[PDB]
Amino acid sequence: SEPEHDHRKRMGLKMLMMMALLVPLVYTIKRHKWSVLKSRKLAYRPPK
Amino acid sequence: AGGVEHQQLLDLAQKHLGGIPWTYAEDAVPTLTPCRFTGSEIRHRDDAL
Repeated sequence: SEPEHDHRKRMGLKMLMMMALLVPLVYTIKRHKWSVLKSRKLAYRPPK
Repeated sequence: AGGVEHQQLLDLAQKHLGGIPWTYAEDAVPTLTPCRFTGSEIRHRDDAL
């Protein structure tokens, strides 16, 4: 009923490792691109 | 520079600038550093300009 069972488990193992590798990296890239907005200050300076 | 003769300027300088202290008071020495360069930015506005 499920001939592809083994290969599916194999790819599944590969994908978890793969995603386990990719997520921290891409999220870190997002933190990197967004850090300038996350850290930016702003102030208000009326002339008087 | 210009019409100045050097030795006149020097002999004259000895009579006035010679009163300047040379040995450091309190032996003070300035402490310069190879200071950092940030990559930041500032963005002031006033749109009416």
